[PDB]
Amino acid sequence: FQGMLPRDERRGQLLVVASDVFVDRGYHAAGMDEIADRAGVSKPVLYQHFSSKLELYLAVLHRHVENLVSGVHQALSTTTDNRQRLHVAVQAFFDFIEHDSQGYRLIFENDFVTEPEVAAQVRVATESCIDAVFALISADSGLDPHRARMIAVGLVGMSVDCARYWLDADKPISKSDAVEGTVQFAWGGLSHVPL
Amino acid sequence: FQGMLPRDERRGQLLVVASDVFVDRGYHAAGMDEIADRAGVSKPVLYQHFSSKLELYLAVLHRHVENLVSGVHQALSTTTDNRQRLHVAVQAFFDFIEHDSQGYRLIFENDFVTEPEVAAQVRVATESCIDAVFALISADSGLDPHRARMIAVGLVGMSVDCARYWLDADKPISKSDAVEGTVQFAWGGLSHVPL
Ligand SMILES: [Cl-]
Ligand SMILES: [Cl-]
Ligand SMILES: [Cl-]
Ligand SMILES: [Cl-]
Repeated sequence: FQGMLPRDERRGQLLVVASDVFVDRGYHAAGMDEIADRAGVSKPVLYQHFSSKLELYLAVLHRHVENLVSGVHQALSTTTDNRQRLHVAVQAFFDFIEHDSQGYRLIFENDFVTEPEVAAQVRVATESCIDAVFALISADSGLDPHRARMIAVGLVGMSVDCARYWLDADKPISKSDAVEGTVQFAWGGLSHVPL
Repeated sequence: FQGMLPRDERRGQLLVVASDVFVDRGYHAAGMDEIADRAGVSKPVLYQHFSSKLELYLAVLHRHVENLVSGVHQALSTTTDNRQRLHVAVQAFFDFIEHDSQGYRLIFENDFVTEPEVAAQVRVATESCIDAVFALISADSGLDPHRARMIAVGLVGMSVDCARYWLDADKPISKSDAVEGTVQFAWGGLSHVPL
């Protein structure tokens, strides 16, 4: 099947450059001329790969979303020892936001409100993570769907909030401490906070 | 002291009417003429109490914020048995969002972005709840300030997220079940979800 054929190496390089420009300028100020300039490709070659600035922006957003979502899903498939996969998944999330700073900004601090499809892509990806957690909670607990879904939302939201606090506070503790603190709270709740 | 003198009964009635109009119309479409009309007061009497539509909007927002924030603080002073005050506080929050629907919309679904002071009033009130939780976690645990603050953000955020999910899903379970589910997850974490 053609979906297994080698990835377009030039496409990947163009997305990295486009991500730099979109994050630096914002969507409206960013231009295909600057992206072509910085990619070292002619503007017609850039247009052969991406017929519009919007298609390129959505491709950049998707590359960052897929990086995070695949990392979270892969974490959840490592083990069915829930305490352990909770750490692998929270770790994957902190690893993403620390490593892929442009991705963090594009997903969690998106200001391109003029295009509803951008906010929708963020919601559908967020819902993919909540759905993955909901599927595990439903399967591994006696909670009925309504209760499992509320806890899945609480768990994902609590995780996002701890991480955003840590990153927005300029990393006041190590990433390993921030991940472990978030995991211990998610697993044991207030009842297991050190006394 | 003059701060203990009786409340202005007409002021309170005007705020209830103003809240109806602001929620129904949005800030920009709302007018002092409609508020005066519905309050059964003359427009000069309305202006004797509130010199501008913005002052009236901020007074409406504050009345709703104070309702929630005082309810949360009072819940936290009822008992130092943390498992119990966690329920009293989460209950106070669900009671507010269910009873004070206009307050829920004005605080959690605010669309008046043209006035930065509106978003700031919501943030400073949110921070008052996080600060109250942080003060308890710091005092009742061995967590240092950075770790206590991250957990306080996670706890408040998780609570807001469970409640917003419940309300946005048209209350698929009873408020008592939604409160208890949120409290049990906050207290015991994933480790104590029914098996
Ligand atoms: Cl490709
Ligand atoms: Cl960046
Ligand atoms: Cl008064
Ligand atoms: Cl309402």
